[PDB]
Amino acid sequence: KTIGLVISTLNNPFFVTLKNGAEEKAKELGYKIIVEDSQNDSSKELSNVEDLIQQKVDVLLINPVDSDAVVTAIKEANSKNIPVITIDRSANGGDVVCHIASDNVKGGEMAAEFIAKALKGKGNVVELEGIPGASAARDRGKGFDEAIAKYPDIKIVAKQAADFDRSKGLSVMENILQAQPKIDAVFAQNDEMALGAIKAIEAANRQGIIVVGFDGTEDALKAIKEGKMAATIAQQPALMGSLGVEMADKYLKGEKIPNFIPAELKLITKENVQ
Ligand SMILES: O[C@@H]1[C@H](O)[C@H](O)CO[C@H]1O
Repeated sequence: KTIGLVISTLNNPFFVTLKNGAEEKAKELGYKIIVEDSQNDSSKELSNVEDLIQQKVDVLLINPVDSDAVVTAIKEANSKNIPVITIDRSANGGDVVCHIASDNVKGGEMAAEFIAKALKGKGNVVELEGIPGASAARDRGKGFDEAIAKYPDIKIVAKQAADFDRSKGLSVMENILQAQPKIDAVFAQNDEMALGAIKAIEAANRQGIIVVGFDGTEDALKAIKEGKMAATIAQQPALMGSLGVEMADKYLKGEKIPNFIPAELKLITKENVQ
């Protein structure tokens, strides 16, 4: 028996960890696993899924590139009676037997609360959004807005997408720095964007700025120890991958499973890094 793992991109350390979590548990339970990289492209994702259907995989674990666009691939999986579990990001359609992810609205709230307290409830905040087609991104923005709105002297002065990517985080932060001489904090919706923003800030010789990421990647934790990043909202990618395989196993054994499993989040600062 064989599991198909379709991941949005392997250019993000977060997803490399998720991949490794799935692989470790698959060995443990005696499953083969085929991991395929969608390269943030819904077309590559569909071709990846079709390859896996043709290899006769017994279950499909998918981390969608886009909430709507993924439904075609899921509905092809459905037609061939291959069970689908979504991981980290939700699908807006098709039959999905389980979804495993963080409470990303709560994660955005956590980031906002930290920033608002750290800034004594006053200042200019920049938000670097992730891929808009990812539930994770949308949810973090919603939670962040909901929490920061309670602090009227905090103004979100720029809100721009940087596609969960380090390079785009740099370039976007460059532009924002040029357009905004007063920035007191930055929330990036993932660590890769946060690291890119840091590079832009250090390049511009800005001081000065409390940078908060999302994920708890090794590079982020190192940035925090070095004092380049103030905090991150740590996720459990390896556990998400592990649970995905676990629930696949149970489902394949004829057992009913919950249809949603939340993965816990933890705020990480210098005080508790590591
Ligand atoms: O949860 C994940 C991670 O934050 C990753 O860095 C980007 O994609 C999101 O869905």
